[PDB]
Amino acid sequence: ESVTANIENVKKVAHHIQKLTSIVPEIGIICGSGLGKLADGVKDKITIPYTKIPNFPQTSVVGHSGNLIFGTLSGRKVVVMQGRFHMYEGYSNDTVALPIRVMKLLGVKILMVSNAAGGLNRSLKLGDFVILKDHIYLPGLGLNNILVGPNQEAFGTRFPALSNAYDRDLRKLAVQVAEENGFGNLVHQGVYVMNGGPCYETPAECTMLLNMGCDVVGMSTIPEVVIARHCGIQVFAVSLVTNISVLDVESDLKPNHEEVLATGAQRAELMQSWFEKIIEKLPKD
Amino acid sequence: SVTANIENVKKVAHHIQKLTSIVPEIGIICGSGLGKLADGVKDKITIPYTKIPNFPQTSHSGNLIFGTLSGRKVVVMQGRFHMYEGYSNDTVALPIRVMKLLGVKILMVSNAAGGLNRSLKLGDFVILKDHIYLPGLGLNNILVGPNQEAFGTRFPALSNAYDRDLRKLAVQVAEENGFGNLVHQGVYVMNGGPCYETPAECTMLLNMGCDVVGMSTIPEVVIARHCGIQVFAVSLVTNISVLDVEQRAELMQSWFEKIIEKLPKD
Amino acid sequence: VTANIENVKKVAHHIQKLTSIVPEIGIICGSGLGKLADGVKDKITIPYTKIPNFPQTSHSGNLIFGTLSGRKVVVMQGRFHMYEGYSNDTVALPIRVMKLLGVKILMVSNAAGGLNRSLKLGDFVILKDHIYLPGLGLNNILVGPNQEAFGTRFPALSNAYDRDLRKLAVQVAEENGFGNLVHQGVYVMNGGPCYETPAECTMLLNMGCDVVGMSTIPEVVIARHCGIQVFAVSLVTNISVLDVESDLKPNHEEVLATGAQRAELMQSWFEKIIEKLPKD
Ligand SMILES: Nc1[nH]c(=O)[nH]c(=O)c1Br
Ligand SMILES: Nc1[nH]c(=O)[nH]c(=O)c1Br
Ligand SMILES: Nc1[nH]c(=O)[nH]c(=O)c1Br
Repeated sequence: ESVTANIENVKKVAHHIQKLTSIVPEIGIICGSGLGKLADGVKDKITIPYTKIPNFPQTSVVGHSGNLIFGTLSGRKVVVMQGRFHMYEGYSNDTVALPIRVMKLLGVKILMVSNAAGGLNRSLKLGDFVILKDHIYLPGLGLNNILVGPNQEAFGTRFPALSNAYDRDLRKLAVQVAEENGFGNLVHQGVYVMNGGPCYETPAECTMLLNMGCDVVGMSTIPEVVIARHCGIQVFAVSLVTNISVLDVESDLKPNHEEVLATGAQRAELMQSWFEKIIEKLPKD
Repeated sequence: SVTANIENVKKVAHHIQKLTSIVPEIGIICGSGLGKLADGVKDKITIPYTKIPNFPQTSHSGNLIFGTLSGRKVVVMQGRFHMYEGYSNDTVALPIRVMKLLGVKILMVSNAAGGLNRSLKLGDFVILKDHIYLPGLGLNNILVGPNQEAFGTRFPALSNAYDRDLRKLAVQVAEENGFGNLVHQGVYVMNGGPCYETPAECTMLLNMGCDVVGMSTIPEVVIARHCGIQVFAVSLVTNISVLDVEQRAELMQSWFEKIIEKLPKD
Repeated sequence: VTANIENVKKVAHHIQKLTSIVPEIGIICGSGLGKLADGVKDKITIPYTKIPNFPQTSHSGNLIFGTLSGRKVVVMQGRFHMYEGYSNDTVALPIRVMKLLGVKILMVSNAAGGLNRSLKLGDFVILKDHIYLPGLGLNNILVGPNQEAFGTRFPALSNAYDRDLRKLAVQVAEENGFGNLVHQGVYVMNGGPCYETPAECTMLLNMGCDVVGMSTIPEVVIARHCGIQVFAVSLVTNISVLDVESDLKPNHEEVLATGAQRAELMQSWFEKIIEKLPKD
């Protein structure tokens, strides 16, 4: 489980970070599919490798450590997480939760996140943006909920509600910004379902998930969202449709990570612009 | 914690049998309204979990309460062990297996649940007639691990898990006492928890054929059926699930008491 | 013991010192395949107990090497089901060893409940797809660091049940007079060890599932991950009870009996399939 995401450990990490930077983030951004360039474009940044933060969880992309990036974006103070902790990697609940709880103590009020997802809904097109308006946490309904274990009262309640988990005001703003900027047609809202992974979904699985009312399927994000809502951080989440789910076994169509990465790199520029323009218009401030 | 094997369970049961002469035939786990019941058991002996070696401990320390209720010898279990708290399979199972060794023939369980079925109202009683054990189908079944053969078989059937005869009687008792309009029978689905269910989740669960949702009870029911204890269980509907993002306690304890009065006795 | 390239090579090498047979087909005995090892000619039998670091399972399991239908095979007698408490690495290691040993095709049988209302006791349901409930729910056998010598981080499962093998299996059945017994269907894994409730069966049927069992999928995922072609068949050992009022119920002794009844046929079917596999 590594180090417990309790108030004492989370404070020690926040304080270490606060010695490394004077940027107090209002907005946290977890870089997923399509956000690689956003991460790169933060103004007046300070980059802190995970390896330099005692008790911060460790992750790499082929040996290269993840980073926390502080600075501004559209004139608002941000922390960007470049490097995520996916459960199919075997990370514990505490490992995944600790960074989100650190954001809470640093001052984050709003969390923005992207991911790659397979398009289940038959109206979706490759490269579409699907704003999350709800989710189905399959691991969580099992006994693999990120909050399973003693509750950390300092951060939230034993039985958190997930009613308005995907803040309806942030969703309205995101849609407006897309419409205003000419790409409203690329933007949908939908139900995201988590497959613990790391296998792509079989056609029978995709058919089942579609019939359950799911619009997109992915392997990430929900656990971070749950920790965020648990501690009162407002959440905005987007899936980039990186492949269209195959519903028939007798198809030679096949999911592959290469094409998922490619759709991500191709949409990165537009996704960056969307996020920067949302941020410019975020409520208050 | 300690493996819920026959030796560890025998140890605990044998200890309790030195503290009470009461051989319980009915076991009761009050989840929803109340406690109380326990309200009312006579000639009672109260045993803190903390005074029972190798017994699981709460995280108000729980109690086993022995005595007579509606003329029958009972053990009431006050203080539950839920999987969302992080308890192990063995921890959750041990208390139920201890009941088996003490003489328990019938387990009666109450809980609070969210109403999925759109015909349900706040305060309705939903007798479980079946369940969907999501964690169990997903490789988190309380029986995963070596089978404890002294207690039951490797692949238990869950046919008549919620004894149909006990359900008929419970319905008869409710109807005789004028609250039969509050009683439904339904399928309970376990959400591992501890998050409440999203509207998308609730919609899927309803469409899976589920009537109520909760985070408990099924693990205990599985262990009870595995060792041949008959089960009766009821959900109190304590909220109505939202499907789109866009003193009842006292009636229940009274119902349980009146059922026990009419239970068969060997 | 991690199912990584180092540990798996060590096991494979030990095995290679005990047999010169380089298997091209690996077979996992489940329901109906009890007799299969007996047909194996020029066989050597290697108890799991005699293989350092190979996982161990109860009257010790065996690896049987030899010739079946003119082809080199390794038969696995004794499996590792997740409801017994086995680890991901424990289940995956034997499959990865098969791969290092030269296996190109895995054939597997299992017992399953018949969800599809047209199924009959003793029918054969060739798997053409699956629903891995434990895998959707974060208990996927591949969870953890990906072992790159074996395969990719995100394996696809689109033709997991090799269609061509499926076509041959059906052809063999039809030409041998038991085509009426054979179906193709979707298998759903229940992590187990409980039989499914009536409400659970109804839900699974409505999910598009034809049969339900507690095995096989984890091994299939590992095989596919390392590029082994898979053929898998469920024997319908009991008809799922969907009606909570019903008197019918699954009985494990009847399940065993049904599987054993079909053993001779299942054997013949597998042998005749292997006989017709394209060789070069
Ligand atoms: N990027 C994708 N594509 C897919 O088909 N299923 C998934 O879980 C992810 Br992540
Ligand atoms: N009491 C409730 N209400 C609900 O909507 N969901 C639950 O899991 C429980 Br417990
Ligand atoms: N043999 C069976 N029968 C059934 O109804 N469910 C199962 O999971 C297995 Br294995």
